[PDB]
Amino acid sequence: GAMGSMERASLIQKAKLAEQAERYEDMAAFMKGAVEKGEELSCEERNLLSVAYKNVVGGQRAAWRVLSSIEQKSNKGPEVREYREKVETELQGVCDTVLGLLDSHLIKEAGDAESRVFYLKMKGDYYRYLAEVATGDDKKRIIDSARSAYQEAMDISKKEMPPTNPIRLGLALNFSVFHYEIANSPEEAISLAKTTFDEAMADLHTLSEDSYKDSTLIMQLLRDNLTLWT
Amino acid sequence: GAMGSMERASLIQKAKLAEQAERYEDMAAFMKGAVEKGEELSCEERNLLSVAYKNVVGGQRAAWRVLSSIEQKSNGPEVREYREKVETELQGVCDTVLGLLDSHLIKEAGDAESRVFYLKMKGDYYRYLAEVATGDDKKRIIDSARSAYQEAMDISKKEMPPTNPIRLGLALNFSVFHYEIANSPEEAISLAKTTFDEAMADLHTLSEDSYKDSTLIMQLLRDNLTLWT
Amino acid sequence: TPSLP
Amino acid sequence: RTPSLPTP
Ligand SMILES: [Ca+2]
Ligand SMILES: [Ca+2]
Ligand SMILES: [Ca+2]
Ligand SMILES: [Ca+2]
Ligand SMILES: [Ca+2]
Ligand SMILES: [Ca+2]
Ligand SMILES: [Cl-]
Ligand SMILES: [Cl-]
Ligand SMILES: [Mg+2]
Ligand SMILES: [Mg+2]
Ligand SMILES: [Mg+2]
Ligand SMILES: [Mg+2]
Repeated sequence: GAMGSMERASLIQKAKLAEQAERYEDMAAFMKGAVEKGEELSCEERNLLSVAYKNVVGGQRAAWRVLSSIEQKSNKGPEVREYREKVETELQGVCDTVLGLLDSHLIKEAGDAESRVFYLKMKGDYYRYLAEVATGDDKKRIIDSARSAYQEAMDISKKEMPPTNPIRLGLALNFSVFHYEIANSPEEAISLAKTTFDEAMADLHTLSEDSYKDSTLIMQLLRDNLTLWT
Repeated sequence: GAMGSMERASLIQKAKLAEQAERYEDMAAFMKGAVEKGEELSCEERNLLSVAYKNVVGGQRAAWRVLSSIEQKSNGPEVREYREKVETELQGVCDTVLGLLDSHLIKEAGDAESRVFYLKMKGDYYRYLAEVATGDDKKRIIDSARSAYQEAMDISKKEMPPTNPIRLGLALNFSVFHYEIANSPEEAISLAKTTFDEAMADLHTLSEDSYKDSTLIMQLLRDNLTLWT
Repeated sequence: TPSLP
Repeated sequence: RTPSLPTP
Protein backbone atom coordinates (compact mmCIF):
# COMPACT_ATOMS: atom_id res chain seq x y z
CA GLY A 1 0.00 0.00 0.00
CA ALA A 2 -0.70 2.42 -1.40
CA MET A 3 -0.03 -0.15 -4.23
CA GLY A 4 0.04 -3.21 -1.91
CA SER A 5 -3.48 -4.26 -2.82
CA MET A 6 -3.10 -3.80 -6.62
CA GLU A 7 -2.25 -6.73 -8.97
CA ARG A 8 1.25 -6.59 -10.49
CA ALA A 9 -0.22 -6.70 -14.04
CA SER A 10 -2.53 -3.75 -13.27
CA LEU A 11 0.37 -1.68 -11.91
CA ILE A 12 2.33 -2.29 -15.13
CA GLN A 13 -0.71 -1.44 -17.24
CA LYS A 14 -1.22 1.78 -15.34
CA ALA A 15 2.41 2.68 -15.54
CA LYS A 16 2.00 2.51 -19.34
CA LEU A 17 -1.21 4.71 -19.31
CA ALA A 18 0.62 7.20 -16.98
CA GLU A 19 3.41 7.34 -19.57
CA GLN A 20 0.95 8.13 -22.33
CA ALA A 21 -0.58 10.90 -20.15
CA GLU A 22 3.01 12.11 -19.29
CA ARG A 23 2.21 11.60 -15.65
CA TYR A 24 5.68 10.47 -14.67
CA GLU A 25 5.30 10.75 -10.89
CA ASP A 26 2.29 8.35 -11.10
CA MET A 27 4.22 6.15 -13.53
CA ALA A 28 7.17 5.94 -11.06
CA ALA A 29 4.82 5.12 -8.17
CA PHE A 30 3.11 2.32 -10.18
CA MET A 31 6.50 0.85 -11.24
CA LYS A 32 7.72 0.99 -7.61
CA GLY A 33 4.64 -0.94 -6.52
CA ALA A 34 5.40 -3.42 -9.30
CA VAL A 35 8.98 -3.97 -8.24
CA GLU A 36 7.71 -4.49 -4.61
CA LYS A 37 5.74 -7.53 -5.76
CA GLY A 38 9.14 -9.20 -5.66
CA GLU A 39 9.23 -10.77 -9.15
CA GLU A 40 12.12 -9.84 -11.50
CA LEU A 41 11.34 -7.15 -14.14
CA SER A 42 11.30 -8.02 -17.84
CA CYS A 43 13.40 -5.94 -20.31
CA GLU A 44 10.30 -3.78 -21.20
CA GLU A 45 9.46 -3.34 -17.47
CA ARG A 46 13.08 -2.26 -16.57
CA ASN A 47 12.72 0.40 -19.24
CA LEU A 48 9.39 1.58 -17.81
CA LEU A 49 10.89 1.88 -14.32
CA SER A 50 13.82 3.82 -15.65
CA VAL A 51 11.86 6.17 -17.95
CA ALA A 52 9.54 7.01 -15.06
CA TYR A 53 12.25 7.98 -12.55
CA LYS A 54 14.42 9.64 -15.27
CA ASN A 55 11.58 12.02 -15.90
CA VAL A 56 10.84 12.67 -12.23
CA VAL A 57 14.50 13.37 -11.29
CA GLY A 58 15.01 15.18 -14.67
CA GLY A 59 12.51 17.82 -13.55
CA GLN A 60 13.98 18.17 -10.10
CA ARG A 61 17.48 18.50 -11.46
CA ALA A 62 16.42 21.14 -13.96
CA ALA A 63 14.62 23.11 -11.15
CA TRP A 64 17.59 22.72 -8.82
CA ARG A 65 19.97 24.10 -11.48
CA VAL A 66 17.67 27.13 -11.99
CA LEU A 67 17.48 27.85 -8.27
CA SER A 68 21.22 27.16 -7.77
CA SER A 69 22.07 29.74 -10.43
CA ILE A 70 19.76 32.39 -8.84
CA GLU A 71 21.34 31.65 -5.44
CA GLN A 72 24.92 32.02 -6.72
CA LYS A 73 23.97 35.28 -8.50
CA SER A 74 22.67 36.61 -5.15
CA ASN A 75 25.83 35.42 -3.33
CA LYS A 76 19.39 39.43 1.39
CA GLY A 77 16.80 37.03 2.87
CA PRO A 78 17.00 33.26 3.27
CA GLU A 79 14.16 32.49 0.75
CA VAL A 80 16.27 31.52 -2.32
CA ARG A 81 18.48 29.16 -0.29
CA GLU A 82 15.42 27.78 1.58
CA TYR A 83 13.55 26.92 -1.65
CA ARG A 84 16.76 25.49 -3.34
CA GLU A 85 17.20 23.33 -0.22
CA LYS A 86 13.60 22.18 -0.43
CA VAL A 87 13.98 21.12 -4.06
CA GLU A 88 17.32 19.53 -3.24
CA THR A 89 15.88 17.45 -0.40
CA GLU A 90 13.04 16.25 -2.63
CA LEU A 91 15.53 15.29 -5.42
CA GLN A 92 17.66 13.45 -2.86
CA GLY A 93 14.54 11.65 -1.65
CA VAL A 94 13.74 10.36 -5.15
CA CYS A 95 17.43 9.27 -5.62
CA ASP A 96 17.32 7.41 -2.35
CA THR A 97 14.00 5.77 -3.38
CA VAL A 98 15.54 4.48 -6.64
CA LEU A 99 18.76 3.37 -4.98
CA GLY A 100 16.61 1.60 -2.35
CA LEU A 101 14.65 -0.28 -4.98
CA LEU A 102 17.87 -1.22 -6.70
CA ASP A 103 19.57 -2.42 -3.47
CA SER A 104 16.61 -4.10 -1.82
CA HIS A 105 14.88 -5.68 -4.81
CA LEU A 106 16.62 -5.57 -8.12
CA ILE A 107 20.42 -5.94 -8.05
CA LYS A 108 21.26 -9.64 -7.91
CA GLU A 109 24.55 -11.53 -7.81
CA ALA A 110 22.68 -14.01 -10.03
CA GLY A 111 21.54 -12.21 -13.15
CA ASP A 112 21.57 -12.20 -16.90
CA ALA A 113 24.11 -9.60 -18.13
CA GLU A 114 21.40 -7.47 -19.67
CA SER A 115 19.60 -7.01 -16.29
CA ARG A 116 22.68 -6.86 -14.05
CA VAL A 117 24.38 -4.20 -16.24
CA PHE A 118 21.17 -2.18 -16.62
CA TYR A 119 20.67 -1.94 -12.85
CA LEU A 120 24.26 -1.24 -11.99
CA LYS A 121 24.35 1.55 -14.58
CA MET A 122 21.18 2.88 -12.92
CA LYS A 123 22.82 2.72 -9.51
CA GLY A 124 25.77 4.70 -10.93
CA ASP A 125 23.44 7.25 -12.51
CA TYR A 126 21.41 7.93 -9.36
CA TYR A 127 24.53 8.25 -7.19
CA ARG A 128 25.82 10.66 -9.84
CA TYR A 129 22.66 12.76 -9.46
CA LEU A 130 23.25 12.77 -5.63
CA ALA A 131 26.86 13.86 -6.41
CA GLU A 132 25.72 16.79 -8.48
CA VAL A 133 24.13 18.41 -5.37
CA ALA A 134 26.52 17.12 -2.72
CA THR A 135 29.31 19.09 -1.09
CA GLY A 136 32.69 18.16 0.70
CA ASP A 137 33.37 14.71 2.25
CA ASP A 138 29.74 13.47 1.75
CA LYS A 139 30.54 14.25 -1.86
CA LYS A 140 33.67 12.07 -2.04
CA ARG A 141 31.86 9.03 -0.64
CA ILE A 142 28.97 9.54 -3.05
CA ILE A 143 31.34 9.90 -6.00
CA ASP A 144 33.06 6.70 -5.02
CA SER A 145 29.69 4.81 -4.81
CA ALA A 146 28.81 5.98 -8.35
CA ARG A 147 32.30 5.03 -9.64
CA SER A 148 32.07 1.60 -8.00
CA ALA A 149 28.66 0.86 -9.56
CA TYR A 150 29.68 2.02 -13.04
CA GLN A 151 32.93 0.01 -12.76
CA GLU A 152 31.18 -3.27 -11.90
CA ALA A 153 28.74 -2.67 -14.73
CA MET A 154 31.61 -2.00 -17.16
CA ASP A 155 33.46 -5.13 -16.12
CA ILE A 156 30.36 -7.29 -16.71
CA SER A 157 29.51 -5.60 -20.02
CA LYS A 158 32.98 -6.13 -21.39
CA LYS A 159 32.96 -9.81 -20.44
CA GLU A 160 29.40 -10.67 -21.38
CA MET A 161 28.23 -8.32 -24.19
CA PRO A 162 29.43 -7.44 -27.66
CA PRO A 163 30.93 -3.97 -28.04
CA THR A 164 27.85 -2.71 -30.04
CA ASN A 165 25.37 -3.79 -27.34
CA PRO A 166 23.21 -0.68 -26.70
CA ILE A 167 23.06 -1.20 -22.93
CA ARG A 168 26.91 -1.45 -22.93
CA LEU A 169 27.12 1.62 -25.09
CA GLY A 170 24.76 3.73 -22.96
CA LEU A 171 26.70 2.66 -19.84
CA ALA A 172 30.08 3.77 -21.34
CA LEU A 173 28.48 7.09 -22.40
CA ASN A 174 27.20 7.80 -18.83
CA PHE A 175 30.36 6.59 -17.13
CA SER A 176 32.38 8.87 -19.51
CA VAL A 177 30.09 11.75 -18.47
CA PHE A 178 30.72 10.78 -14.82
CA HIS A 179 34.46 11.07 -15.43
CA TYR A 180 34.16 14.37 -17.18
CA GLU A 181 31.56 16.20 -15.12
CA ILE A 182 31.83 14.64 -11.67
CA ALA A 183 35.21 13.02 -11.15
CA ASN A 184 37.37 15.81 -12.63
CA SER A 185 38.95 13.28 -15.02
CA PRO A 186 38.40 14.64 -18.53
CA GLU A 187 41.21 12.60 -20.09
CA GLU A 188 39.69 9.38 -18.76
CA ALA A 189 36.24 10.50 -20.05
CA ILE A 190 37.71 11.27 -23.53
CA SER A 191 39.64 8.00 -23.68
CA LEU A 192 36.60 5.94 -22.60
CA ALA A 193 34.25 7.57 -25.22
CA LYS A 194 36.89 7.16 -27.95
CA THR A 195 37.71 3.50 -27.31
CA THR A 196 34.02 2.69 -26.89
CA PHE A 197 33.08 4.40 -30.16
CA ASP A 198 35.96 2.82 -32.14
CA GLU A 199 35.37 -0.74 -30.76
CA ALA A 200 31.65 -0.45 -31.60
CA MET A 201 32.34 0.93 -35.17
CA ALA A 202 34.65 -2.08 -35.79
CA ASP A 203 31.81 -4.41 -34.94
CA LEU A 204 28.87 -2.80 -36.83
CA HIS A 205 29.35 -5.17 -39.78
CA THR A 206 27.88 -8.03 -37.68
CA LEU A 207 24.48 -6.28 -37.19
CA SER A 208 21.03 -6.28 -38.83
CA GLU A 209 19.60 -2.99 -40.08
CA ASP A 210 17.57 -2.43 -36.90
CA SER A 211 20.39 -3.38 -34.44
CA TYR A 212 22.75 -1.17 -36.51
CA LYS A 213 20.36 1.80 -35.95
CA ASP A 214 20.04 1.08 -32.16
CA SER A 215 23.79 0.93 -31.70
CA THR A 216 24.75 3.76 -34.03
CA LEU A 217 22.33 6.23 -32.39
CA ILE A 218 24.28 5.80 -29.16
CA MET A 219 27.66 5.92 -30.91
CA GLN A 220 26.56 9.28 -32.38
CA LEU A 221 25.97 10.53 -28.84
CA LEU A 222 29.54 9.43 -27.90
CA ARG A 223 30.90 11.30 -30.85
CA ASP A 224 28.85 14.45 -29.92
CA ASN A 225 30.44 14.45 -26.49
CA LEU A 226 33.91 13.81 -27.90
CA THR A 227 33.37 16.69 -30.31
CA LEU A 228 32.18 18.94 -27.41
CA TRP A 229 35.15 17.94 -25.29
CA THR A 230 37.97 18.21 -27.83
CA GLY B 1 -3.06 26.92 6.94
CA ALA B 2 0.00 24.74 6.04
CA MET B 3 2.19 27.63 4.76
CA GLY B 4 0.95 29.42 7.88
CA SER B 5 4.38 29.86 9.45
CA MET B 6 5.98 31.55 6.40
CA GLU B 7 5.81 35.35 5.96
CA ARG B 8 3.47 36.61 3.21
CA ALA B 9 6.37 38.38 1.39
CA SER B 10 8.48 35.21 1.48
CA LEU B 11 5.57 33.19 -0.03
CA ILE B 12 5.28 35.66 -2.87
CA GLN B 13 9.00 35.62 -3.41
CA LYS B 14 9.07 31.81 -3.54
CA ALA B 15 6.06 31.66 -5.86
CA LYS B 16 8.18 33.74 -8.33
CA LEU B 17 11.17 31.42 -7.90
CA ALA B 18 8.97 28.36 -8.44
CA GLU B 19 7.57 30.02 -11.66
CA GLN B 20 11.19 30.51 -12.85
CA ALA B 21 11.91 26.88 -12.11
CA GLU B 22 8.67 25.77 -13.84
CA ARG B 23 7.56 24.16 -10.53
CA TYR B 24 3.93 25.05 -10.90
CA GLU B 25 2.58 22.88 -8.11
CA ASP B 26 4.98 24.61 -5.68
CA MET B 27 3.99 27.96 -7.21
CA ALA B 28 0.30 27.27 -6.55
CA ALA B 29 0.97 26.02 -3.01
CA PHE B 30 2.96 29.20 -2.24
CA MET B 31 0.20 31.43 -3.72
CA LYS B 32 -2.43 29.49 -1.75
CA GLY B 33 -0.39 30.22 1.39
CA ALA B 34 -0.22 33.97 0.42
CA VAL B 35 -4.00 34.16 -0.16
CA GLU B 36 -4.61 32.42 3.21
CA LYS B 37 -2.75 35.29 5.03
CA GLY B 38 -6.05 37.07 4.47
CA GLU B 39 -4.79 40.27 2.79
CA GLU B 40 -6.10 41.42 -0.60
CA LEU B 41 -3.97 40.58 -3.64
CA SER B 42 -2.42 43.16 -6.04
CA CYS B 43 -3.10 42.80 -9.81
CA GLU B 44 0.34 41.18 -10.13
CA GLU B 45 -0.35 38.72 -7.24
CA ARG B 46 -3.74 37.74 -8.66
CA ASN B 47 -2.05 36.99 -11.90
CA LEU B 48 0.58 34.79 -10.09
CA LEU B 49 -2.27 32.85 -8.45
CA SER B 50 -4.07 32.48 -11.77
CA VAL B 51 -0.96 31.40 -13.70
CA ALA B 52 0.00 28.83 -11.07
CA TYR B 53 -3.28 27.06 -10.89
CA LYS B 54 -4.01 27.29 -14.59
CA ASN B 55 -0.77 25.44 -15.20
CA VAL B 56 -1.57 22.79 -12.61
CA VAL B 57 -5.19 22.23 -13.65
CA GLY B 58 -4.16 22.47 -17.32
CA GLY B 59 -1.79 19.53 -16.99
CA GLN B 60 -4.50 17.53 -15.14
CA ARG B 61 -7.15 18.32 -17.75
CA ALA B 62 -4.84 17.30 -20.55
CA ALA B 63 -4.05 14.02 -18.71
CA TRP B 64 -7.74 13.35 -18.07
CA ARG B 65 -8.54 13.90 -21.75
CA VAL B 66 -5.80 11.49 -22.84
CA LEU B 67 -7.12 8.76 -20.44
CA SER B 68 -10.82 9.46 -21.35
CA SER B 69 -9.85 8.93 -24.99
CA ILE B 70 -8.16 5.59 -24.32
CA GLU B 71 -11.12 4.59 -22.14
CA GLN B 72 -13.61 5.41 -24.89
CA LYS B 73 -11.68 3.49 -27.59
CA SER B 74 -11.43 0.40 -25.28
CA ASN B 75 -15.32 0.77 -25.40
CA GLY B 76 -10.14 -4.48 -17.76
CA PRO B 77 -11.06 -1.87 -15.22
CA GLU B 78 -7.55 -0.28 -15.16
CA VAL B 79 -8.07 2.60 -17.63
CA ARG B 80 -11.28 3.67 -15.91
CA GLU B 81 -9.64 3.36 -12.48
CA TYR B 82 -6.67 5.49 -13.42
CA ARG B 83 -8.92 8.01 -15.25
CA GLU B 84 -10.96 8.24 -11.95
CA LYS B 85 -7.73 8.79 -10.00
CA VAL B 86 -6.65 11.76 -12.17
CA GLU B 87 -10.28 12.96 -12.06
CA THR B 88 -10.32 12.98 -8.30
CA GLU B 89 -7.03 14.92 -8.16
CA LEU B 90 -8.30 17.46 -10.70
CA GLN B 91 -11.52 17.84 -8.64
CA GLY B 92 -9.37 18.50 -5.56
CA VAL B 93 -7.38 21.27 -7.21
CA CYS B 94 -10.58 22.94 -8.53
CA ASP B 95 -12.21 22.64 -5.11
CA THR B 96 -9.07 24.26 -3.61
CA VAL B 97 -9.18 27.28 -6.03
CA LEU B 98 -12.93 27.68 -5.51
CA GLY B 99 -12.33 27.48 -1.69
CA LEU B 100 -9.91 30.42 -1.95
CA LEU B 101 -12.28 32.49 -4.18
CA ASP B 102 -15.13 32.02 -1.73
CA SER B 103 -12.92 32.26 1.44
CA HIS B 104 -12.48 35.10 0.90
CA LEU B 105 -11.04 36.65 -2.30
CA ILE B 106 -14.37 37.55 -4.01
CA LYS B 107 -15.97 39.37 -1.00
CA GLU B 108 -12.76 41.19 -0.14
CA ALA B 109 -11.88 42.33 -3.70
CA GLY B 110 -11.59 46.07 -3.39
CA ASP B 111 -12.36 47.10 -7.00
CA ALA B 112 -14.45 46.15 -10.07
CA GLU B 113 -11.64 44.72 -12.13
CA SER B 114 -10.49 42.38 -9.33
CA ARG B 115 -14.04 41.31 -8.51
CA VAL B 116 -14.61 40.46 -12.21
CA PHE B 117 -11.28 38.67 -12.35
CA TYR B 118 -12.17 36.38 -9.38
CA LEU B 119 -15.77 35.79 -10.40
CA LYS B 120 -14.58 34.76 -13.89
CA MET B 121 -12.08 32.39 -12.22
CA LYS B 122 -14.96 31.03 -10.14
CA GLY B 123 -16.98 30.33 -13.30
CA ASP B 124 -13.90 28.80 -15.10
CA TYR B 125 -13.12 26.40 -12.23
CA TYR B 126 -16.72 25.25 -11.85
CA ARG B 127 -16.54 24.78 -15.60
CA TYR B 128 -13.48 22.47 -15.24
CA LEU B 129 -15.51 20.47 -12.65
CA ALA B 130 -18.45 20.28 -15.00
CA GLU B 131 -16.26 18.78 -17.67
CA VAL B 132 -15.68 15.63 -15.59
CA ALA B 133 -18.93 15.67 -13.59
CA THR B 134 -21.95 13.45 -14.18
CA GLY B 135 -25.61 13.52 -13.21
CA ASP B 136 -27.18 15.72 -10.55
CA ASP B 137 -23.74 16.86 -9.33
CA LYS B 138 -23.00 18.10 -12.93
CA LYS B 139 -26.32 20.03 -13.00
CA ARG B 140 -25.56 21.79 -9.69
CA ILE B 141 -22.06 22.66 -10.89
CA ILE B 142 -23.38 24.03 -14.19
CA ASP B 143 -25.74 26.29 -12.27
CA SER B 144 -22.96 27.50 -9.95
CA ALA B 145 -20.69 28.21 -12.99
CA ARG B 146 -23.59 30.10 -14.73
CA SER B 147 -24.25 32.17 -11.63
CA ALA B 148 -20.61 33.25 -11.08
CA TYR B 149 -20.11 34.18 -14.73
CA GLN B 150 -23.42 36.08 -14.79
CA GLU B 151 -22.41 38.11 -11.73
CA ALA B 152 -19.13 38.91 -13.40
CA MET B 153 -20.96 39.93 -16.59
CA ASP B 154 -23.23 42.30 -14.61
CA ILE B 155 -20.32 44.09 -13.02
CA SER B 156 -18.24 44.24 -16.14
CA LYS B 157 -21.21 45.76 -18.08
CA LYS B 158 -21.70 48.44 -15.41
CA GLU B 159 -18.01 49.27 -14.79
CA MET B 160 -15.85 48.48 -17.84
CA PRO B 161 -15.99 49.70 -21.38
CA PRO B 162 -17.04 47.16 -23.99
CA THR B 163 -13.58 46.80 -25.49
CA ASN B 164 -11.87 46.18 -22.10
CA PRO B 165 -9.85 42.88 -22.46
CA ILE B 166 -11.02 41.57 -19.08
CA ARG B 167 -14.67 42.05 -20.06
CA LEU B 168 -13.98 40.56 -23.50
CA GLY B 169 -12.20 37.50 -22.02
CA LEU B 170 -15.02 36.98 -19.56
CA ALA B 171 -17.62 37.03 -22.34
CA LEU B 172 -15.44 34.60 -24.38
CA ASN B 173 -15.27 32.04 -21.56
CA PHE B 174 -18.91 32.41 -20.61
CA SER B 175 -20.03 31.89 -24.22
CA VAL B 176 -17.79 28.75 -24.37
CA PHE B 177 -19.44 27.59 -21.17
CA HIS B 178 -22.87 28.03 -22.77
CA TYR B 179 -21.92 26.08 -25.88
CA GLU B 180 -19.68 23.31 -24.51
CA ILE B 181 -21.07 22.81 -21.01
CA ALA B 182 -24.54 24.12 -20.59
CA ASN B 183 -25.63 22.79 -23.97
CA SER B 184 -27.04 26.25 -24.78
CA PRO B 185 -25.83 27.06 -28.29
CA GLU B 186 -28.31 29.97 -28.67
CA GLU B 187 -27.10 31.77 -25.50
CA ALA B 188 -23.46 31.06 -26.60
CA ILE B 189 -24.03 32.62 -29.99
CA SER B 190 -25.96 35.61 -28.85
CA LEU B 191 -23.50 36.49 -26.09
CA ALA B 192 -20.48 36.13 -28.42
CA LYS B 193 -22.24 38.17 -31.16
CA THR B 194 -23.37 41.02 -28.91
CA THR B 195 -19.97 41.24 -27.27
CA PHE B 196 -18.28 41.32 -30.69
CA ASP B 197 -20.61 44.09 -31.99
CA GLU B 198 -20.45 46.21 -28.89
CA ALA B 199 -16.63 46.08 -28.91
CA MET B 200 -16.47 46.84 -32.64
CA ALA B 201 -18.47 50.06 -32.11
CA ASP B 202 -15.66 51.44 -29.98
CA LEU B 203 -12.51 50.26 -31.80
CA HIS B 204 -12.15 53.67 -33.57
CA THR B 205 -11.52 55.29 -30.19
CA LEU B 206 -8.59 53.14 -29.20
CA SER B 207 -4.85 53.56 -29.12
CA GLU B 208 -2.91 51.25 -31.45
CA ASP B 209 -1.96 48.97 -28.58
CA SER B 210 -5.51 48.81 -27.15
CA TYR B 211 -6.98 48.17 -30.60
CA LYS B 212 -4.57 45.17 -30.88
CA ASP B 213 -5.49 43.85 -27.46
CA SER B 214 -9.27 44.10 -28.14
CA THR B 215 -9.25 42.81 -31.74
CA LEU B 216 -7.17 39.82 -30.53
CA ILE B 217 -9.90 38.63 -28.21
CA MET B 218 -12.64 39.63 -30.65
CA GLN B 219 -10.98 37.25 -33.08
CA LEU B 220 -11.23 34.48 -30.45
CA LEU B 221 -15.00 35.23 -30.18
CA ARG B 222 -15.11 35.20 -33.95
CA ASP B 223 -13.33 31.83 -34.29
CA ASN B 224 -16.03 30.39 -31.94
CA LEU B 225 -18.93 31.99 -33.82
CA THR B 226 -17.52 30.42 -36.98
CA LEU B 227 -17.34 26.98 -35.30
CA TRP B 228 -20.91 27.34 -33.93
CA THR B 229 -22.81 28.84 -36.80
CA THR C 1 -14.16 24.99 -28.25
CA PRO C 2 -11.19 27.10 -26.93
CA SER C 3 -11.49 29.30 -23.88
CA LEU C 4 -9.17 32.26 -23.14
CA PRO C 5 -5.46 31.25 -23.36
CA ARG D 1 26.92 20.49 -18.69
CA THR D 2 27.70 17.46 -20.93
CA PRO D 3 24.60 15.50 -21.95
CA SER D 4 24.11 11.93 -20.63
CA LEU D 5 22.04 9.17 -22.32
CA PRO D 6 18.58 10.58 -23.20
CA THR D 7 16.93 7.10 -23.18
CA PRO D 8 16.95 4.50 -20.18
CA1 LIG E 1 -1.53 -11.32 -7.75
CA1 LIG F 1 10.80 26.70 0.82
CA1 LIG G 1 17.35 -13.89 -11.58
CA1 LIG H 1 26.25 -12.20 -24.10
CA1 LIG I 1 13.73 -2.65 -32.71
CA1 LIG J 1 -5.41 3.91 -10.22
CL1 LIG K 1 11.47 -0.95 -24.63
CL1 LIG L 1 30.35 16.85 3.34
MG1 LIG M 1 21.10 20.34 1.41
MG1 LIG N 1 35.22 20.48 -30.83
MG1 LIG O 1 9.68 38.12 4.21
MG1 LIG P 1 -21.34 53.26 -25.72
